[PDB]
Amino acid sequence: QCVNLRTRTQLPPAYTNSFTRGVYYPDKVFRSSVLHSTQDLFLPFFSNVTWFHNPVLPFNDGVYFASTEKSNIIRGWIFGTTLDSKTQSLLIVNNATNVVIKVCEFQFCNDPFLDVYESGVYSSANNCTFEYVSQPFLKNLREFVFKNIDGYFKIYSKHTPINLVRDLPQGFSALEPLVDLPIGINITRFQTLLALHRSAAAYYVGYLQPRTFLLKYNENGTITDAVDCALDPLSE
Amino acid sequence: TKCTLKSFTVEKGIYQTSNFRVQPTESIVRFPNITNLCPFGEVFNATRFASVYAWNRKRISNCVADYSVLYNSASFSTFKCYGVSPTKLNDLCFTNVYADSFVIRGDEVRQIAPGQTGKIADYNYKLPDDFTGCVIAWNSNNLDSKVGGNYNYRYRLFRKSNLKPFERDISTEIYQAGSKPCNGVEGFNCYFPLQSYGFQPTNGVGYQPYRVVVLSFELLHAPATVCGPKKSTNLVKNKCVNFNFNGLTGTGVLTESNKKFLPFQQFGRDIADTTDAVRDPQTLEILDITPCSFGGVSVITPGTNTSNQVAVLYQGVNCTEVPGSNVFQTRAGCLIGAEHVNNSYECDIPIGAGICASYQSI
Ligand SMILES: *[C@@H]1O[C@H](CO)[C@@H](O[C@@H]2O[C@H](CO)[C@@H](O)[C@H](O)[C@H]2NC(C)=O)[C@H](O)[C@H]1NC(C)=O
Ligand SMILES: *[C@@H]1O[C@H](CO)[C@@H](O[C@@H]2O[C@H](CO)[C@@H](O)[C@H](O)[C@H]2NC(C)=O)[C@H](O)[C@H]1NC(C)=O
Ligand SMILES: *[C@@H]1O[C@H](CO)[C@@H](O[C@@H]2O[C@H](CO)[C@@H](O)[C@H](O)[C@H]2NC(C)=O)[C@H](O)[C@H]1NC(C)=O
Ligand SMILES: *[C@@H]1O[C@H](CO)[C@@H](O[C@@H]2O[C@H](CO)[C@@H](O)[C@H](O)[C@H]2NC(C)=O)[C@H](O)[C@H]1NC(C)=O
Ligand SMILES: *[C@@H]1O[C@H](CO)[C@@H](O[C@@H]2O[C@H](CO)[C@@H](O)[C@H](O)[C@H]2NC(C)=O)[C@H](O)[C@H]1NC(C)=O
Ligand SMILES: *[C@@H]1O[C@H](CO)[C@@H](O)[C@H](O)[C@H]1NC(C)=O
Ligand SMILES: *[C@@H]1O[C@H](CO)[C@@H](O)[C@H](O)[C@H]1NC(C)=O
Ligand SMILES: *[C@@H]1O[C@H](CO)[C@@H](O)[C@H](O)[C@H]1NC(C)=O
Ligand SMILES: *[C@@H]1O[C@H](CO)[C@@H](O)[C@H](O)[C@H]1NC(C)=O
Ligand SMILES: *[C@@H]1O[C@H](CO)[C@@H](O)[C@H](O)[C@H]1NC(C)=O
Repeated sequence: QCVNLRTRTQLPPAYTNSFTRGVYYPDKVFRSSVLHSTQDLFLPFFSNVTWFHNPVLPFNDGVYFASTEKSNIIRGWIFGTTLDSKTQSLLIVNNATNVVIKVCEFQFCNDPFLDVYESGVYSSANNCTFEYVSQPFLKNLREFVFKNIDGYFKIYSKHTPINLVRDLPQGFSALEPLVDLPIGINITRFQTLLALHRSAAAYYVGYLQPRTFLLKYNENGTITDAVDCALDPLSE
Repeated sequence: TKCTLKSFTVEKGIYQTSNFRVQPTESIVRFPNITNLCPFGEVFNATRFASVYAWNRKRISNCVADYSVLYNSASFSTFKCYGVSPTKLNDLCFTNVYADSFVIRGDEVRQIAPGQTGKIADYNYKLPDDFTGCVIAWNSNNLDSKVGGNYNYRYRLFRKSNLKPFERDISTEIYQAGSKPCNGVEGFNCYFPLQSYGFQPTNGVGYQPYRVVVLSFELLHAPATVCGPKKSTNLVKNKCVNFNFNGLTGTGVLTESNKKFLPFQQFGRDIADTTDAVRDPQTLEILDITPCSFGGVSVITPGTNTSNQVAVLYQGVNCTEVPGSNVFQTRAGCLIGAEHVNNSYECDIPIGAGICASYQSI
């Protein structure tokens, strides 16, 4: 029941400033009131983050995803390499009741969409291997970080109530780990899922690079500030 | 002291001889609650099984399974494990398991074996010679066999070639033994490849129905799935023991701590990467780790030329873990063999923290 649209989803490819967003907890170790220097894959400070206002995009090492969501229009994500039955495809969906994660050789239509009046973006689902159900993830800022290392899919998340008009706030907020998946896939491209009524969405995307950061832990073990060590010389 | 100085005489003073440390008493292991058991009740206690050439295949992964309880059951006629022994199977594990279940005759129970040949072993089910896993068979005459004949069960009898390992074929094509083609109807040279079992309640052992389930394992590079459950002894505090909290091992003494772990951490370290607190996977409370006490020992002597009685000082050790005279506790440690007086004289043999000793007794 998947039909291609007539009008093109030619969202404007704007650019904007990353500022100091996209810092997550590197591990599960408690530290109190200490400065710790760690090297990992992060989003560089004051980088160029792409603004969309839904083509296939490369995955690279990791992905930082952000959305100034109003009324929960985004619904899911699709991950894979060939995006057909030839290779395992990861599908993540968040409907009202719960969240569903599947690893199957789906046959996706060229213009997937969730439909409203459950899933009709794939013609068929065969040879299923992994399934998972959990609580729902979701004027709100939703930030997610997706990483894939040695057969492990790490998803970090954060929700923030914001009231600023247009751009990403000038502030700091660490991302806490959300889910880990022990599944071996070699994802290279991804997509976004929209549940639109048959009768124009904005988000922000950035890529991660390896570098070293200096992190500050307060007394209660929460990350409060960070320093990029490859920037203006003062940072070094 | 004489041995360390390598001499038969000793002058007055304090000397450092050896060291001292507390020895751990016992061991403990802590692991999270055992849950999400693999559902074998629908497999080994299933009402009905499939045909031999249409064996039911089940995929097992992402749960917990204990093989000791299954092995201990006496309801299984044959329990033959080839790759590993059933005892050590509960420790090692694999990234996926395949269960092949069917019903055969009691005389064909040994057909399902590595390097085995036969009608069933070549037309219905085939195993590799290097097969690793286990086979469990049990009689079901009172259940599978019927007084009117268990003709529902079927087996493959005719096929041009054999079967590959882990291959299932349910084709019902009319077998052509001879060269005469058949138009879908069996003739002189054509027979049905499939024949029905003839089980009865009274048929004898060997002709009785037998349910057989074969478990095989595979280790693809994917993260490890189901393993045997891990036992968890209780925890003891205020005693120098060694611990294995969820794969984090170390010695020390465990106490109650008031640190507040944010709801996703597991353990904490202070600086220079030394663990200080842990969270027990069952009670979900923060503990504290302190290294077991140690320190050097020293001997205070007035000289071999004068006497032969000495005093002993344990450095930086509380007077609670000493292992026959009065015992004194000082800011420098604990001291045995000397008497504490209220006077104050000139210092003879320095001890530390503002006190020292001399010979009078010591
Ligand atoms: C949202 O998705 C969940 C996940 O599939 C749905 O919950 C399941 O719905 C099916 C269909 O009746 C049931 O068979 C399952 O038992 C349900 N799972 C659970 C855990 O209850 C849910 O119905 C979906 N809701 C909407 C509005 O689409
Ligand atoms: C259908 O799924 C099976 C298993 O889920 C896949 O079989 C695997 O194939 C790879 C290819 O080399 C082997 O390395 C594995 O050992 C096989 N078994 C596993 C992963 O359990 C099969 O490839 C899948 N088919 C398609 C078209 O994706
Ligand atoms: C860190 O944890 C401490 C300990 O609870 C928090 O301090 C309490 O904060 C509440 C609300 O701000 C006060 O009502 C209590 O009186 C505080 N108690 C103490 C002992 O300080 C603190 O707020 C937490 N956060 C930070 C940034 O320190
Ligand atoms: C593991 O299971 C035990 C057994 O139920 C849990 O212990 C119970 O914890 C609740 C919560 O305080 C108490 O009300 C019960 O009295 C406890 N019973 C027993 C027998 O210990 C324990 O909390 C579980 N641990 C988990 C789920 O991490
Ligand atoms: C050696 O250990 C004992 C036992 O813990 C210590 O005595 C404790 O001292 C503190 C501080 O005054 C009290 O709060 C405790 O109640 C005492 N415990 C007992 C059982 O009496 C003693 O202080 C330790 N030695 C040193 C030098 O601190
Ligand atoms: C991103 O790069 C474009 C040119 O490629 C530039 O005009 C824009 O200012 C940049 N955005 C930043 C640095 O935030
Ligand atoms: C993904 O593809 C690469 C080659 O493109 C291969 O080396 C790797 O093993 C694949 N990933 C998995 C999980 O098989
Ligand atoms: C089958 O049921 C019997 C009867 O309680 C029980 O002893 C046995 O453990 C069960 N086996 C499985 C696999 O559930
Ligand atoms: C102690 O040494 C002095 C001088 O060498 C000596 O006169 C005295 O006898 C010694 N005391 C003994 C051997 O008990
Ligand atoms: C003298 O020493 C004894 C034991 O060494 C002690 O109990 C007492 O408090 C000290 N002071 C006085 C005034 O007795």
